[PDB]
Amino acid sequence: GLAVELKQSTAQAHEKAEHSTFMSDLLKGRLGVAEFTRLQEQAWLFYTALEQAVDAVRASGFAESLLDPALNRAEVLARDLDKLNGSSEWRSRITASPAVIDYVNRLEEIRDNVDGPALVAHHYVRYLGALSGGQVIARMMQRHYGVDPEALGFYHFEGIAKLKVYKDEYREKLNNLELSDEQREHLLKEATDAFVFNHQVFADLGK
Ligand code: HEM
Repeated sequence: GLAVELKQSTAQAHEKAEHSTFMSDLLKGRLGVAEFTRLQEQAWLFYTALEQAVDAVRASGFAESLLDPALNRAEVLARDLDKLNGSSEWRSRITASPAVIDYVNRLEEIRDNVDGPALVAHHYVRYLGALSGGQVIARMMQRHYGVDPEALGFYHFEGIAKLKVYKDEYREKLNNLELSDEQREHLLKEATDAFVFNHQVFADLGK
């Protein structure tokens, strides 16, 4: 089924994502809140773009029940960044890394083409990933760097009580999606590309 096929086809990329030099250093306590803050800045840029694409696709009527607006991160991230940076100064300073420009450009293409199958792939990669190991990341930013849980709002999905049931139900929605063979292959290819973008984001953050 689709949920299982997405996991297996991106398993080796997810393992490569655990081990990027930036994320590895970040999670082991080698960097700092500054570096976490740079990550979240780039994440605000690509979550903002992804969420426009999600809005487009949901409005078209494709995968509507999967595209839960409580998942939206961009506003919560902006609130986290206001706290991390001390003010709203950041919205006029931050610029997209080249990795992020590529990623945003693909999400904007998916938005404008209202490409349901591609959007779902990216939604899976971003949102199921954040729901799944996000707690791990938040815990380490508190443990290693003393970040206030109030500035880790991205990792709380306010509005979700029972997370484990939410994740199981998300995978059921994936499995229940009406897809032709070309739509399924396009989705799976896209999910692989999503991990490729994310790996280059971390590479640029590392540079
Ligand atoms: C490129 C950055 C990352 C992305 C895009 C990502 C994405 C994902 C996705 C999509 C899943 C769900 C897989 C599935 O169940 O089908 C997942 C699960 C998981 N993630 Fe990540 N992840 C990333 C980084 C990390 C990091 C740095 C860790 C820390 C070790 C981590 C820990 C986990 C764990 C433990 C799971 C549990 C497996 C599962 O629920 O299937 N992830 N991630």
